[PDB]
Amino acid sequence: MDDANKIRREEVLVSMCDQRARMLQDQFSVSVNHVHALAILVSTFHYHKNPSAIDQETFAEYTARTAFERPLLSGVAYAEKVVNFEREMFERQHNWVIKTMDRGEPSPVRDEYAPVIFSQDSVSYLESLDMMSGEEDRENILRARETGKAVLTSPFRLLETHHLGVVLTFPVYKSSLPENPTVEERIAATAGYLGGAFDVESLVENLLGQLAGNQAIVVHVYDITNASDPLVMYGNQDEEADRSLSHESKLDFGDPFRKHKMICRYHQ
Amino acid sequence: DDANKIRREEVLVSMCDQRARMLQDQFSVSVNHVHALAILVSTFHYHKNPSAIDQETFAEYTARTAFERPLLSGVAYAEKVVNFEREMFERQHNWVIKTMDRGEPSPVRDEYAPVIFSQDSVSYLESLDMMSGEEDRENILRARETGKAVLTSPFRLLETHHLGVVLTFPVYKSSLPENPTVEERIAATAGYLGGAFDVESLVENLLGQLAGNQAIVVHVYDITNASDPLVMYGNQDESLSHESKLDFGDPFRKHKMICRYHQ
Ligand SMILES: C[C@@H](CO)CCNc1ncnc2nc[nH]c12
Ligand SMILES: C[C@@H](CO)CCNc1ncnc2nc[nH]c12
Repeated sequence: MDDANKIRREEVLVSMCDQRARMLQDQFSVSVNHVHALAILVSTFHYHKNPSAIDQETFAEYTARTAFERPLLSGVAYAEKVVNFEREMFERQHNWVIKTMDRGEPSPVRDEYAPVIFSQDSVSYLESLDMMSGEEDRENILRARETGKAVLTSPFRLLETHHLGVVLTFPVYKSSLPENPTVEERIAATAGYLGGAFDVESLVENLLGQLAGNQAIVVHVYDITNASDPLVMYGNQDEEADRSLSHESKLDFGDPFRKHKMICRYHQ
Repeated sequence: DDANKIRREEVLVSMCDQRARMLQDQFSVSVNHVHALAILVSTFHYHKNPSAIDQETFAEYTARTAFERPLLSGVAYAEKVVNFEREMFERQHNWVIKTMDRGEPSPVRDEYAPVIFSQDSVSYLESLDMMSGEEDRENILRARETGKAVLTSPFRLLETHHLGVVLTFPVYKSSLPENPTVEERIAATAGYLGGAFDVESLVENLLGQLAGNQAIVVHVYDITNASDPLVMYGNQDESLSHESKLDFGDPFRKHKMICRYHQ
């Protein structure tokens, strides 16, 4: 009840929330950095090396053995850019058809596609799926290749698991990319897309659930890219929580196109 | 005195702790990225047959990922070569295994750790037997016997003579058993992936540009032997200090940061 004890109660909330935000941000940053390395791996060992050192078996092995490097990711995969003019050739070479993500059916005719050719076994169900056949993934692919940098989706329910998460995508370019490229040049030089699923629902719960004092606190994370349309990224927004006091902790997941925040309250 | 003294202490603690965290974190990021490179050499050079990694490819990949390893001046891969294999090895590589101190052809040794892949920043390592330097040799043995990353004491690095510490990870053959004994680890050793933490230059770059640097004296000590602390960073000087914690990830070594005001 005490007013002095209430001041310390807020102090503890601030400290607990800020620490959890720092942990989330750092672990995401670590994962993004190692995804960047994998993009460079595909460029160096698949494209530049004659012949390629990377087949599906090799990609699976290397990503499984390095899974610890990418803590908030459920899996990574590499999608190759395929223009329609090339599709029949691509399918014949690979001995499979490009499929849609919603039903795993043969893709209808599209101007281009992003079929997954390499996958971590944890996301093996992505193999042959056109990652341009989901809207979140399509928008990410385009912004990745146009900006040259890592990009994040809005929160959505991921394939197979239906877990609420976000996808991270990095562009991979051909050696023909000019120095100081225009966006038009980036697009022309695009080889493909190295992506990873941040399974927020499962893996952030796992992270937070092991911390001392977790039962005392309610943690929510929001995508606030659009001020007037905040989107839940993590948490049950409306569970029994202490309505009188909250704290907002800063989060920066590294994509200037997106904005995020964490909000913590006590249970009772 | 006196309220101002309290504030002065609180500033020192904050300054020192922040510098310590920054250094530990950058070290940790580098170690993790070096572990990934050890895994890459294993996957591409040993698990694939024929090998699908070479000097050109290693140099390209390490150059492009240099940003991932902030306190490291360079990385290289040294392969385990036992004496009976030396003739075949030298014929395959078209060069002789050389000593670190003079670059002379190595006298006969039971085994050697010649650098076969190198980042171009440490190109001078190529063909050098990393067992011909005592700090590197001890590191190599402990890396292979423990199965984990290891650090040297502070010592002066090749070429630059900068004071630094070497990080080594073991790379094993697929014949390594599960829950191996140390004898099994040695027998299954393929090589050693290492790099030099150039403390003198790169930690100075990290800490020296920070606001308030002119007001404090910062040291980092290797305190593995409490009775013989060894300077890793700072001057050779021997009231109000503060000790900030550091953990660079090798249980065999211990370190600490000490900060003091000038006056
Ligand atoms: C391979 C890359 C290409 O940028 C996207 C990964 N995208 C995804 N990865 C895993 N699960 C998903 N569920 C929906 N999208 C997903
Ligand atoms: C390739 C690895 C094998 O453990 C050692 C790196 N060791 C070193 N790397 C760079 N400079 C050095 N100066 C002295 N030793 C050095």
